[PDB]
Amino acid sequence: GPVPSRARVYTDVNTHRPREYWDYESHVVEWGNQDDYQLVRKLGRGKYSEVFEAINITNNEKVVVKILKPVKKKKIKREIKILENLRGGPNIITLADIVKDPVSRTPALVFEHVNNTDFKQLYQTLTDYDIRFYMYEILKALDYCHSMGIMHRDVKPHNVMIDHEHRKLRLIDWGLAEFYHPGQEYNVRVASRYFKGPELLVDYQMYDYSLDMWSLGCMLASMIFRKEPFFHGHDNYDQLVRIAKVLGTEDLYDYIDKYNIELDPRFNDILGRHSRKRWERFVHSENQHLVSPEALDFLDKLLRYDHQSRLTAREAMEHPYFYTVVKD
Ligand SMILES: Cc1cc(O)c2c(c1)C(=O)c1cc(O)cc(O)c1C2=O
Repeated sequence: GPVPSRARVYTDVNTHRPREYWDYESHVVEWGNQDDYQLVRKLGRGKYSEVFEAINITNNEKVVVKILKPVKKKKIKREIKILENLRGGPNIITLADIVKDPVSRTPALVFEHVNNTDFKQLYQTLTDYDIRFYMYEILKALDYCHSMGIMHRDVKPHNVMIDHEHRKLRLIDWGLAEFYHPGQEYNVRVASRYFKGPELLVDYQMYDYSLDMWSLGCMLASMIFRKEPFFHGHDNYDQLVRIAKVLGTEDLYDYIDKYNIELDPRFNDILGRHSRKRWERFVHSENQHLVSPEALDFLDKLLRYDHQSRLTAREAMEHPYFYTVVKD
């Protein structure tokens, strides 16, 4: 059966912690007062929640209220415990309160207000500098959560809220996030298609923080090449094909061979044989101002099949691509 894997960083951060930290099932929700929040405008609805702009009438402050759909008790407390564990971390959305919505009969999570513009709204028109700036901002969030024993598992532009006026970013929607426990098998049905890492797509369950670094790489590629999304699969199978047309099939074989796993036989008729491409082939007159050798080397080091060989968040922050970004 499959060869086991472990994160190369923050491997044992949870094993050491008190039960209370990661055992979200035992978490006791502290409830605030639902009457403090008045919904103003519905902003979105997803599989797991409806999202509102609201106002907190105890301070007159705008907030964002997320009213959870019924799903699995356990998922609610997981997201809650994660948010409280991460609260105050860099670029992590701040859970301000948790109230019981009297209509839905479910928890409503109250977040700090963020401008109603996701990253996908502007990330195809940022300058080279701004891409590097915002990527470093994302990396701060991801190294923070990974250092706290947590993988986001749904990194994508919709989950990065950007207030470009204020050059401020928050990583949101922690409802798929999970505690990393060495040796634990996880559900591969996480992340959105275009951002799923190869480990998800080959059903390798013993994955870790590095899943998020694949997702980040897909964001990077789509920004610097101005191609949204960068790996544009029609489904989860073609999604792997799309990656193999860039990263080549021999390295895909080397990856699954290293972990002693087998592709779905469904790939026999669709995968073909593909050489690894040089990143230069995605450069053209319209995106060349966004591409530099550093950008390409950084991207190359994120988009690796072998989740063990991807830059970690902290390594990525060390990369020369960020030398041009002014650090606070
Ligand atoms: C259209 C839209 C606008 C938003 O401001 C948010 C969201 C969606 C959203 O899904 C969201 C999820 C979350 O877990 C925290 C948030 O602050 C949010 C949001 O803030």
